[PDB]
Amino acid sequence: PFSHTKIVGPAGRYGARYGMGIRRKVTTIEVKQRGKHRCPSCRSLVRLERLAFGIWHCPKCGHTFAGGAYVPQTILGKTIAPEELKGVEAEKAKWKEAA
Amino acid sequence: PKKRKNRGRKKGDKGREPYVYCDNCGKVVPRSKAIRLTVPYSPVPPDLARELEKQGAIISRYLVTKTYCINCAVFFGIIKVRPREERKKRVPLQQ
Amino acid sequence: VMLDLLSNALTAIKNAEAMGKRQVVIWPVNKLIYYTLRVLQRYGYVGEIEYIDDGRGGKYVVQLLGKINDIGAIRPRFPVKYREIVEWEQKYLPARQIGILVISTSQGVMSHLEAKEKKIGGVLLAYVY
Amino acid sequence: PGKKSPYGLFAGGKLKKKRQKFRWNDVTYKRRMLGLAEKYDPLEGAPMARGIVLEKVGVEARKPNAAVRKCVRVQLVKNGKVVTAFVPYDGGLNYINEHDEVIIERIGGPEGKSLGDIPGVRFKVVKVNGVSLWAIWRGKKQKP
Amino acid sequence: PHRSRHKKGRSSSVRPPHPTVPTWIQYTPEEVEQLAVELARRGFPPSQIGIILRDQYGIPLVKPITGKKLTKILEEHGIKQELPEDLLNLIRRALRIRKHLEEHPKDMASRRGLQLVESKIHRLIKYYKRVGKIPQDFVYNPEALSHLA
RNA sequence: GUGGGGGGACGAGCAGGGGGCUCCCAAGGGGGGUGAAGUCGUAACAAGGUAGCCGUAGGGGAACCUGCGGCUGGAUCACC
RNA sequence: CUCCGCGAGUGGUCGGGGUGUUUACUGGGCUUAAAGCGCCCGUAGCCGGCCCGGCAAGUCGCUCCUGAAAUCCCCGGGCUCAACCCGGGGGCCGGGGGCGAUACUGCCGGGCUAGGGGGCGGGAGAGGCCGCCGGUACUCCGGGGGUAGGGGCGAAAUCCGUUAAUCCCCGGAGGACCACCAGUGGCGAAAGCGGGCGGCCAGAACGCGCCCGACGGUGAGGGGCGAAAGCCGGGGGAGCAAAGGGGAUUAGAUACCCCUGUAGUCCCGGCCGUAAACGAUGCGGGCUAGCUGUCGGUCGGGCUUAGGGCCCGGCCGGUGGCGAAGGGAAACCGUUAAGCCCGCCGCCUGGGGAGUACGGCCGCAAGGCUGAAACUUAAAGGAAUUGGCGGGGGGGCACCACAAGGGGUGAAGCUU
RNA sequence: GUAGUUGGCGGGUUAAAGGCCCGCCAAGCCGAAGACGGGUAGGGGCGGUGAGAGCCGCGAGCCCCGAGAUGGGCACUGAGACA
RNA sequence: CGCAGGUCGCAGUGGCAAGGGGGACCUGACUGUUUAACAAAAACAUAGGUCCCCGCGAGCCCGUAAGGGUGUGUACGGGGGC
Ligand SMILES: [Mg+2]
Ligand SMILES: [Mg+2]
Ligand SMILES: [Mg+2]
Ligand SMILES: [Mg+2]
Ligand SMILES: [Mg+2]
Ligand SMILES: [Mg+2]
Ligand SMILES: [Mg+2]
Ligand SMILES: [Mg+2]
Ligand SMILES: [Mg+2]
Ligand SMILES: [Mg+2]
Ligand SMILES: [Mg+2]
Ligand SMILES: [Mg+2]
Ligand SMILES: [Mg+2]
Ligand SMILES: [Mg+2]
Ligand SMILES: [Mg+2]
Ligand SMILES: [Mg+2]
Ligand SMILES: [Mg+2]
Ligand SMILES: [Mg+2]
Ligand SMILES: [Mg+2]
Ligand SMILES: [Mg+2]
Ligand SMILES: [Mg+2]
Ligand SMILES: [Mg+2]
Ligand SMILES: [Mg+2]
Ligand SMILES: [Mg+2]
Ligand SMILES: [Mg+2]
Ligand SMILES: [Mg+2]
Ligand SMILES: [Mg+2]
Ligand SMILES: [Mg+2]
Ligand SMILES: [Mg+2]
Ligand SMILES: [Mg+2]
Ligand SMILES: [Mg+2]
Ligand SMILES: [Mg+2]
Ligand SMILES: [Mg+2]
Ligand SMILES: [Mg+2]
Ligand SMILES: [Mg+2]
Ligand SMILES: [Mg+2]
Ligand SMILES: [Mg+2]
Ligand SMILES: [Mg+2]
Ligand SMILES: [Zn+2]
Ligand SMILES: [Zn+2]
Repeated sequence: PFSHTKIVGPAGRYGARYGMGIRRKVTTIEVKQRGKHRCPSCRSLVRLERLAFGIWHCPKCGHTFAGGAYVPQTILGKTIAPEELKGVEAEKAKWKEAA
Repeated sequence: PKKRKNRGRKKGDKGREPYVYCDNCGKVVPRSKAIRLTVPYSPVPPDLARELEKQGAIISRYLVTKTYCINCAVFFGIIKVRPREERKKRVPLQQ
Repeated sequence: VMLDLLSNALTAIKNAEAMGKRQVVIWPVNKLIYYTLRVLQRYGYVGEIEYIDDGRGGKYVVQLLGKINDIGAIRPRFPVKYREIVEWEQKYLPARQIGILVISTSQGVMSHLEAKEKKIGGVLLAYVY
Repeated sequence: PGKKSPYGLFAGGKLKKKRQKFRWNDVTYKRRMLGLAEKYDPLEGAPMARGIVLEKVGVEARKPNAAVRKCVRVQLVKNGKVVTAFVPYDGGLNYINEHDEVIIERIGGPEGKSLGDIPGVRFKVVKVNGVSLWAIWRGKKQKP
Repeated sequence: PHRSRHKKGRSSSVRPPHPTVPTWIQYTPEEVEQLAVELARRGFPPSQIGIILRDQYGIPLVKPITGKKLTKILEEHGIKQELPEDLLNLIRRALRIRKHLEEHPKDMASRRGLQLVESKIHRLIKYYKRVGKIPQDFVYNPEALSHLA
């Protein structure tokens, strides 16, 4: 599943310390943090740069925005997003409703 | 031995039934295998001599359907235990 | 999926004969069906074999005479040598005088009696009695 | 539920493999092929064996009957296993002593297991000190 | 599905047993062939081409009239298909499903429909390689066949 | 003919591990199963006295009880 | 004591064969007795439409070289017959050579459309995924009316209520569900799917002189989907409710009832991979009386709420009931077969020990899959019949029953 | 699973072909049509049983082939032995 | 970095430099801190778990007071226990 490990992939830097449960939590969060995300503006599948916690930057379109601590968009945050970036979905409705 | 070719519930060509809840109960069954007797129902029974055609008294009569399980249906006399030859005879359940 | 036409045709005769039918339609058909029915008609187990022409291969309509007690195709099509046919004879037939087997020999399809006179074996096809 | 299965003319090899697969469902075949008779039987595949009597012990007949069938405990010379051997005949236990070589042999019964009302005994004594117990019991010989 | 279907229908066209040229036909064998090429250059597939001939032009069957088949007729006049028409239809059906599955990853009903279609593709590739109508090295790569949509 | 040093192929044997394959002995326990009916209840068979059973989870001297979903092998082949 | 079987033999324990169609090629079974994997995609294998031409691999016929001797079968002869020995023929299931046949299988070539796939048309469908909206009901919250009960039960009690309850009205919030219509109705491979509108998909049925031309079936191993409970992390939480708390009942009551109550139930991502996952009935194809209800399509006739509507009849495809032939131990199945056949896969071989132990693999875990043996045992088991019995149903009857009555006995002394 | 393992080229040795052995080159060879591993067994002519298909090996004794001479190795002579 | 050949010693990482190893129990998870000058530990801390006081004009604490710390903070937070 991972490059050189079976289950402890991102958290393999910790070795055999800190406990399986603690390291397992790190693997769960870190896999989404270090995965591929869609930029909320350009919708590219790109590895966003996390400047700090809650600060994300898209290397393609340069979009800098506030998100989750380790993931660019939390579950609740994905519903209260600004509607300026909800233009594709808005026109998607107006194509369907008008046709 | 397989009593009844029906399996006790006229389900049909499906896999699962939505099922209901039993009044006076909750043991219940699926939508089939559940007794659904309907009775006429009306409040204030035969007062229509002194009511209705006395004052104005516009009275109402609401058809009510009741759902029961095999335990409650046998308990209230809606269902008997018929003989084997009588099991295949289709009789209405007195409404 | 339809695999062997001869077994299908021979079971149709068994089904239709057991209902006391006058005739039976057969479809689809090949030369092996025809050459077997000719051997059957030659031994009085089958009436006239009329042929019909459709786009789908053709049909045979066979008049039955109530002359069949049992019938069927031997499967698989076992090779048989001439000295062996006596052994296969008692396998599918009742009595030494009653019934025949249908063999597919290199000289053509014949009854097992006509194969014994020619002193040749072949590939077993069916039995009738 | 139809057409037994591998019936083709060129299905000989597959047909033989399928029939060999279900031979193992037969307990008799599996025991013979696995060498189970000669691994757990105290007689070790032989029809009889020698042994030394240790203690005269009595087993009780099964529930419908009522009796105390008089057997003996034997230790096999070739194995050292201890088995209970039935001493037959009226008064046959009186011809048995302690520390005497006896020839131990199967009691019969179904499948080499125990006999009718005797529970859990598979052997019976046939020889005591090199002379047959039936010979002693009939008077035709005397014990040495 | 392919197996364990609830219904096994019989719908098909009952053609005449030995079809011959219709006496009402106002088209020579050369006119019939040229009509098919115009439809083919228009872009209709060989299955739909025959429907237009019968429904619009009243040509019952191109085979008895011309002695050839529709793909053979179109083949002679330079109309060559990238793949056989049945195979190209199944490939286009997979792309339209795999496009659907992108935005709906949890469409389990559509996934099984993709698996049925993607197995029908594999059977036809096995057949077509044996008869040589497609190259022996042909591989169904869904990403390598995106142009066929 | 030889006697030393050595190199070579073959190769016993003795030292060691290494792995299995097996097989015994082992304080102590672990789940079991047979007797003959000793104790406590009465869980299953009838609507077995709370219809029964299957999977799963929790709980309890014990049989077992309860929650969820399923089955009739139900005590119903039957609404208007 | 007498009789029985065999007799220079006759017994005991073992092993093989028969027994035994309990290993089933001939020749078993799998609804309920043991036995169809929960469902499906498919590799090897096995099995595969029709016609024409070629080869002659299989196959068939003849012949040859062989398949040591002994052993085996037949015939003749010699020991007194016999066992045995000698002579001759056959076989000893096969290998190869030559010459012939081409019916079937195989291969090669050409051609078809009947199986299959791909299409076009109008319809059907709780088929799926996503978005938006609604319907009552419910619980809670705020306010107004009105006092004192409410709730619950077999009966109570716990409990809620005098900081205003239950009940009624005006508003708000929330989560789950989709009543009637509604059906042995529909869809789906199984699991499963029930409010409306919409978008994206899927799979079928019917109608067809549309396209390809056998492209097919089954499928070990391999893969994917797979109720409920449960596990991992996040959100949510109305009602219900394992565990727990309390009120009762009880001999006991860690149960059944009541009040309350937390996971859970719901959504998302992942895991688990089991179920009476059932039609206890594997998948594909053909043939074999019928009558009847209903769903989809279509064609013909008759009407029209002039409708995509209704009725009658035919075909195709589903879904129920009764029932030919036939089958079955029987219940029963019977064109939706458990009938007559053709294929392929899975499984079973008395009960218990036991879905246990060891090993392996899988899983976060719970656990799951695969899965014995020693030992013990003579039955376990299916269906059906007669009865017995039931805190099942129905009817009939009786002062050794009751109801309406009369007199009593049971207490004292005494007789027994 | 295999790493002289599978093959090629050149050699040595042999009475004689051969990864039999050696120098170099390559990555091949086997496997679910069941490798590899484990267990059991000398192979055949044949024998027992059954009406037969078949099942079993009493496939000990007689004949043919094989291997061995307390366990493991290595040589002399000789046409021939590693006796 | 490799290959081939020859060759000397008792000894070739020849001096210098430079791990003995293995099994098992108790105990603290671990890295970390500690009685300067007799105790380095199994003690303290720790990440993780959980409980309590608190909606900010709070809670807890300092100051005689003026006033201050937590606080350029706000429950995914501050403080207080285990
Ligand atoms: Mg179900
Ligand atoms: Mg016994
Ligand atoms: Mg195939
Ligand atoms: Mg009870
Ligand atoms: Mg409990
Ligand atoms: Mg409770
Ligand atoms: Mg059987
Ligand atoms: Mg099934
Ligand atoms: Mg299973
Ligand atoms: Mg398949
Ligand atoms: Mg030949
Ligand atoms: Mg002779
Ligand atoms: Mg011979
Ligand atoms: Mg499989
Ligand atoms: Mg669940
Ligand atoms: Mg409650
Ligand atoms: Mg709650
Ligand atoms: Mg089943
Ligand atoms: Mg049966
Ligand atoms: Mg019937
Ligand atoms: Mg199992
Ligand atoms: Mg295990
Ligand atoms: Mg009775
Ligand atoms: Mg009275
Ligand atoms: Mg008195
Ligand atoms: Mg050479
Ligand atoms: Mg070698
Ligand atoms: Mg000898
Ligand atoms: Mg030696
Ligand atoms: Mg020697
Ligand atoms: Mg030093
Ligand atoms: Mg420490
Ligand atoms: Mg330290
Ligand atoms: Mg100090
Ligand atoms: Mg110190
Ligand atoms: Mg500490
Ligand atoms: Mg901890
Ligand atoms: Mg404390
Ligand atoms: Zn961007
Ligand atoms: Zn009820």
